[PDB]
Amino acid sequence: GTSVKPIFSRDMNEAKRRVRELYRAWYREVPNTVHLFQLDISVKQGRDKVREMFMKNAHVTDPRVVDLLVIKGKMELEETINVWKQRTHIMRFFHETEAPRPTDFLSKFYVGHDP
Amino acid sequence: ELVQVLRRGLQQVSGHGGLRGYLRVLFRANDVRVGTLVGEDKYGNKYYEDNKQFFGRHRWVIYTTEMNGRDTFWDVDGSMVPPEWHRWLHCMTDDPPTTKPPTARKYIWTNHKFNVSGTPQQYVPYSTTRKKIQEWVPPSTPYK
Amino acid sequence: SRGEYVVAKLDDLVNWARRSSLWPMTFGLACCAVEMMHMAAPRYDMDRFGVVFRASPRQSDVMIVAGTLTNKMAPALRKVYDQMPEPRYVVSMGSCANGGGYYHYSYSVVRGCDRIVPVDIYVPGCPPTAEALLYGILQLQRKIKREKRLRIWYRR
Amino acid sequence: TYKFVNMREPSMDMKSVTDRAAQTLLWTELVRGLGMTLSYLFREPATINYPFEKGPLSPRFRGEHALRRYPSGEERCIACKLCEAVCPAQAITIEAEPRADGSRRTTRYDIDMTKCIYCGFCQEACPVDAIVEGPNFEFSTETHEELLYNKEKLLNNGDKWEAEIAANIQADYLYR
Amino acid sequence: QLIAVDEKLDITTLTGVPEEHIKTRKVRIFVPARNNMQSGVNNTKKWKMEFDTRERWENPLMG
Amino acid sequence: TRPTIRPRNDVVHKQLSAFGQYVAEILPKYVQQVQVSCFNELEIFIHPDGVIPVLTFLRDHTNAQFKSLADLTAVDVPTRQNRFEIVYNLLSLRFNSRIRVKTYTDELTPIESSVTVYKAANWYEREIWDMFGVFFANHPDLRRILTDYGFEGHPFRKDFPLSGYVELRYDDEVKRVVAEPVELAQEFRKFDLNSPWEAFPAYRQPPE
Amino acid sequence: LHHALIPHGKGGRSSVSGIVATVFGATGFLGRYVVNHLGRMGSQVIVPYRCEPYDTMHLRPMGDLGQIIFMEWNGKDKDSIRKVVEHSNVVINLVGREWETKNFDFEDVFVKIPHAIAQVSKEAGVEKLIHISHLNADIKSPSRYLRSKAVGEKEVRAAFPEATIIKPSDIFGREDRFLNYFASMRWFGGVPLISLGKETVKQPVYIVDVSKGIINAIKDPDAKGKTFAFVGPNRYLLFDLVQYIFAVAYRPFLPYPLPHFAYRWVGRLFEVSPFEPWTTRDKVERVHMSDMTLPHLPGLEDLGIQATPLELKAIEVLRRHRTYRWLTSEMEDVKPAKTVNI
Amino acid sequence: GVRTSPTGEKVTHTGQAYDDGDYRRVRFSDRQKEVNENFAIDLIAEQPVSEVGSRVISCDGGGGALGHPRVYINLDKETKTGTCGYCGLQFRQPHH
Ligand SMILES: CCCCCCCCCCCCCCCCC[C@@H](O)O[C@H](CO[C@H](O)CCCCCCCCCCCCCCC)COP(=O)(O)OCC[N+](C)(C)C
Ligand SMILES: CCCCCCCC/C=C\CCCCCCCC(=O)O[C@H](COC(=O)CCCCCCC/C=C/CCCCCCCC)COP(=O)(O)OCCN
Ligand SMILES: NC(=O)C1=CN([C@@H]2O[C@H](COP(=O)(O)OP(=O)(O)OC[C@H]3O[C@@H](n4cnc5c(N)ncnc54)[C@H](OP(=O)(O)O)[C@@H]3O)[C@@H](O)[C@H]2O)C=CC1
Ligand SMILES: C=C(C)[C@H]1Cc2c(ccc3c2O[C@@H]2COc4cc(OC)c(OC)cc4[C@@H]2C3=O)O1
Ligand code: SF4
Ligand code: SF4
Ligand code: SF4
Ligand SMILES: [Zn+2]
Repeated sequence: GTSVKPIFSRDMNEAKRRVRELYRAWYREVPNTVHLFQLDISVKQGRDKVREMFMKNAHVTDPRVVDLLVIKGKMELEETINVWKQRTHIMRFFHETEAPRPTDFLSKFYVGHDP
Repeated sequence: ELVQVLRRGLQQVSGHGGLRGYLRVLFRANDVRVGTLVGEDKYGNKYYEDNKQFFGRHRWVIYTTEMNGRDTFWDVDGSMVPPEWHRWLHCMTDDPPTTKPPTARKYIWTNHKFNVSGTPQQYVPYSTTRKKIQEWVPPSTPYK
Repeated sequence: SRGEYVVAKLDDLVNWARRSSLWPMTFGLACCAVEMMHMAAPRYDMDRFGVVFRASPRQSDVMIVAGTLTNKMAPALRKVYDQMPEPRYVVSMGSCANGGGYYHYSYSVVRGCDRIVPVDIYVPGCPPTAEALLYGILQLQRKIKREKRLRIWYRR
Repeated sequence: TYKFVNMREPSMDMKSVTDRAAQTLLWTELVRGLGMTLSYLFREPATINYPFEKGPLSPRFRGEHALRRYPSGEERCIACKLCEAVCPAQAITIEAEPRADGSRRTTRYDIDMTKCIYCGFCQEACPVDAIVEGPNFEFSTETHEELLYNKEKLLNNGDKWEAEIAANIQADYLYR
Repeated sequence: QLIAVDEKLDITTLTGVPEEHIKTRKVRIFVPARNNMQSGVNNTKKWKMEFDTRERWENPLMG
Repeated sequence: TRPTIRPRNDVVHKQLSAFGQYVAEILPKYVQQVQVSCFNELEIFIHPDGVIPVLTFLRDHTNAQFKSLADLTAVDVPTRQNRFEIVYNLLSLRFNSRIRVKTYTDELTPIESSVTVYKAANWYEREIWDMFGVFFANHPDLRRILTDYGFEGHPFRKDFPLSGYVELRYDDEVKRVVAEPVELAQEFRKFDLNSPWEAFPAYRQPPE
Repeated sequence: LHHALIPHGKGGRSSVSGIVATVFGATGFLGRYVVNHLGRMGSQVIVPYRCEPYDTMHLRPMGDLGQIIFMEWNGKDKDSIRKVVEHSNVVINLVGREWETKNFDFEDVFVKIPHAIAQVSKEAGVEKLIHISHLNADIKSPSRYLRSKAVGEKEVRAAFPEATIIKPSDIFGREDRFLNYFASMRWFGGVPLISLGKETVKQPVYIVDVSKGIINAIKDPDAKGKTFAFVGPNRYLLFDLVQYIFAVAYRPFLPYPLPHFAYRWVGRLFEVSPFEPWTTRDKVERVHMSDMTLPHLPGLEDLGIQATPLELKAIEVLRRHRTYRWLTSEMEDVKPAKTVNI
Repeated sequence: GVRTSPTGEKVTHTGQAYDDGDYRRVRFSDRQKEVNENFAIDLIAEQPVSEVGSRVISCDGGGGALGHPRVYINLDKETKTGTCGYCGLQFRQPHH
């Protein structure tokens, strides 16, 4: 029951199919992105980052949430392909000027009060 | 006629105190008009009017060549005008400070300062409040 | 020394030419640009100081940031700043450009354009009047007068 | 109640046709435009000789902020914080404590001039005419830090501009 | 058409909040206490959600 | 009651009430509520499934003729199970009138795009999607319109913080503009202004 | 720690790191990166400059409001050094010129100025001093640059016993002289190399690695009196290095041997330029001298830095040196050069 | 009522002067420190106490609408003087 209306997919199988299609499109786009934006990363780095972004949301079990995630990923792909994005936008995925924040207890205790 | 305009030009060069004063005003303000001296400044600026000029060109100041410490023969700016002549010059009032002096207070600056930005006299912001948390001072004597 | 006198005179001549011929990029972001227009209008007539607008960043000496700089716009401002040949100057005009102003606490506003580019003159106001912007421009001219590149080079 | 801006029909008579042919071939309206520009060439320009000549202003003009005093030299501000509450840009920062003589006075009074929108709401809100927007507008700085005003800077502005500020207030307070 | 989703509602991956501000945060859900300086009770009618207090420090300039 | 109080207009109030009754009778399938505000504004609260029929009726009916879409927006009310309130404002030139149509949705439920009914909606629906995250089905080209490229989250939502989560600055080492977690030199100061004494008795709620 | 100097915040732009640093030589290649890394964390940075203030403009956006303070200084004046190090707990020295000017020889910039800085900062109570010398610093080296570096290193150690001395080797970066210098040679036609560059081994180090190493050495309590050597992860023969540089830039590589005396004569001819020389005799000596191996000194991995290989950062320096035809070529297309490691 | 700290820095009306070990003093080197020289506490301490022949006096700071809100000061205590909470002026009844 729970009486919900879908966006595109009726169960997780169709949602997974759409996820795979979007992943294929991003995988094909990465080399062109590296060429056009004149990025100093490799194609391997770009595809690894695409996989990491996809795996960030691997725990989702709602087909509607997956449909919205695919819609957002398609929005980002359309944005990248048309060059609406600049090199700064593409490089924002890699956080190159962010100092690594530690995760163990002792370093956090040393730096400050935040957990 | 044209000849009367030329005569106006010659009386304009004659009216600035000779050829060298004419050249001084031309190279100092890029203007050679003659107006009635409304007044002078305690810093040397002179203030003139000419009510026959259109609104905007009917009041002007010939700045001093020597402000507080700096040479202002070429380097002048609008911040050198003191507040009373500032009120008259920007047409906030019709009455000059000579005929309508401002009210006297003992905390008002007796010496106007110009824009001191980019100069060792510039303003540097800082916190004006005192310390909030006081730390414990350990005793100066050994504990054993 | 004769060499020091020569470099001082050449320094003055170059400084004089640059201050006299300041070409700002035709570039406006928001409300402040309107007052910029009023600086070019008959009443003030910036052209009489040798100050003429030119659209191309390659033919520009000064960038006037006249308006809010949002996050979406910051890369473009940085890009057209980088395409200015040197020497180049930046005049920050208005509260928005100076520090964010009315939109300082926004998710989409850069809190001051000096985070993106180096700024020479900060013109306060919201908007600054055309007269205040003209005062800032003449202050930039005075600052250019004080530069001594040749004297510094000779001393090296 | 409306009028038409482009609903007029051209006359078809031979005289009208010949006049339009003369307009087309001999460029009469273009000479009209040339005449208009030539007319403007011989007018007096509306330019003013800045900085020698200034633009007109009003007693209500909003400029650089200043903190004022009573004629005794005592500060007017009592740290009610109404200016800090009303400020739409949150440009005012205030800290207060009892003075050594028990007076209610500020220990911190900052205005961030790069946050300020120069609306004048604070001088409306002030119940003792302590904070004002003075007449000055020529205070461009070379660094951002010079535009972060503390209490000393604002008290200095008041001391420097009191003569004109009081005369401006006298000319406008009956409209307030 | 209805698809009968069975799972608990979860929108974290769509909100765009960084994960640090999703996992390490604690919210308080409460009806605010009446201000003891006054007798009006109109500020004690609705429920409030507010986050835990984090570090505040002093700006080196201007304090 | 004369000089400082806004005057009333009962004729327009009656006309709008009658027309609201008219609309409700014609479309019982979707119309849930009809209201006439005290300053003579007519609002029709409908079911989401009736977005396209209702508007179409209101655009094409001879007695309606609201051929112009003045505005379309969303309001976020977190306490409601359906978070978002979709508001259409329509103007009729033939009858010199205005109408408001309201519906509701939540985060995961699409609304039918009304570009077919009104061409003006395109950018309005894009803006609602960008600011609130409400998806519109069968939209010709749905993408962000106001926010920066790659911006995560929806700013107009009540939960989103006023200054957001990231800021921008130019970094010389990478020679480009970078996005970093927001740090503020001065925190926005939250004011508590609400008076503890009730202002308007006419709106008092039952004590539950 | 003097409560005002207690670290606060999340280590960002508006935070307080507890560092107050005076960076001599901040208007150079390494100085901009050092000031950027200091201002990222919210440090108070004092920049002494003798150049035209225009030339410091690029350092203005590196800090928050009030976090970067610019002050005029004179290298021959010790009252000026006192003025600029009075309130700092860290002093970093990056002063150095590749060529010798009329008013400053190598011994002035590498012995007198570093010693004066060390003496005055020790007198003023500065807690930490970081000095930069070269990896190849030596008392009897053929280059007077390196002889002066070694003498100044000893002088600094004598004037500030707890100073951290860092010895990098051929920093490469966008503004780096080293990658650019080889790139510059293409205009002439042929690349002149002594012995065809088959008798020289280089171990270049990335600029960001050196800046991070300096920053970490500041925050390291046990790096006080230590001496570090900052070197890259790979060693190359000069011939292979220049060939790789020309392959990344997509320029035709035409190397030819040039005898030592001819190259010295060319350097002397280029030395008479009143402006920045294209090359000098000292530069010719330093280019064709193999990088030393100092396994007994702590390295970047002792400061927590993983050295960046040149293969990963060469394109960001050399894409500017390409023509329009090859401007969009990817990074992994150039077949990394041959390393002579052990 | 200006006075310098042992470091040579002027002390403001607020009383804040940077401590000897405070690095922030570096912001004033090669520049100056803004200090307002007219101390209000000292200037109000010079005004003469006004003697009035009534138990309750009124103060509005002078200037009518240009002063402060009008307040009424009780003058029954003879061990002290009535002080305006807005302007700082002092009032007393003729005593002894
Ligand atoms: C054969 C020739 C080859 C070379 C040709 C080059 C062109 C010849 C040089 C022409 C020079 C003319 C420019 C100098 C004019 C100066 C104008 C003067 O008014 O400037 C004053 C100051 O003068 C400058 O400080 C010095 C200018 C000249 C310096 C020396 C010039 C020496 C020229 C030598 C030529 C060498 C050529 C080398 C290449 C062969 C200050 O004015 P300023 O403050 O702005 O005014 C502001 C506006 N106000 C006044 C209304 C407020
Ligand atoms: C007995 C036998 C004699 C032989 C015959 C002699 C008599 C000839 C009579 C006709 C002569 C006419 C000559 C003019 C040629 C051009 C006329 C023309 O038709 O051009 C216009 C357009 O020409 C222009 O108006 C030019 C536009 C740009 C104007 C720029 C500045 C205007 C000129 C300023 C003054 C010119 C001064 C010139 C003389 C300088 C001295 C050397 C047509 O364009 P439209 O109006 O759009 O209509 C056509 C399509 N429907
Ligand atoms: N490959 C490399 O880059 C290596 C560098 N090093 C050392 O690291 C340090 C940084 O090098 P790098 O950034 O490349 O050097 P740069 O030439 O880029 O910059 C040197 C800085 O020192 C200043 N300076 C030079 N001479 C004087 C002087 N006589 N008086 C005052 N200031 C002066 C310069 O100021 P101004 O802007 O006024 O000229 C400049 O800011 C140097 O000491 C260098 O010897 C060591 C090993 C390798
Ligand atoms: C060139 C002259 C004589 C005037 C006109 C002018 C400027 C400077 C800048 C601009 C400009 O006009 C263009 C076109 O019209 C607007 C209208 C704008 O808003 C009304 C606006 O705000 C950013 C910007 C612009 C352009 C703009 O940047 O000086
Ligand atoms: S500073 Fe004021 S006038 Fe200028 S762009 Fe911003 S809001 Fe508009
Ligand atoms: S003028 Fe307006 S923005 Fe500025 S301080 Fe006053 S109230 Fe705030
Ligand atoms: S300036 Fe006026 S409004 Fe602001 S705190 Fe002082 S008395 Fe109150
Ligand atoms: Zn009083």
